[PDB]
Amino acid sequence: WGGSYVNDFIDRGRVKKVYVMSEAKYRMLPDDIGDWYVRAADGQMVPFSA
Amino acid sequence: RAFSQIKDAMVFAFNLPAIVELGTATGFDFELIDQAGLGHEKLTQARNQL
Repeated sequence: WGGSYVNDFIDRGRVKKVYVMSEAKYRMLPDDIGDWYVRAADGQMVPFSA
Repeated sequence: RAFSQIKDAMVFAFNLPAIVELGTATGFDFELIDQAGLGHEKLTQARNQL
């Protein structure tokens, strides 16, 4: 939902930026914060609404 | 000369110019630029052309 730039790849010989982030369609209204789960220490996938 | 007649070891000798830290020989100094994509290689082939 907020981007994050991990580190630098290289584009035809010009160092450039690299960013992880959500495809637009999975970040547009509050009900999408419904899609992200998050692995716990038991490996069980737990969702924010929790 | 005396250092020619030496094994695979180019060994030159030469007198420094008037103003060490200054514009040397009446020679030129040219720089071939990558000006796009073209990798190391391409420039090399380029360099080698000229």
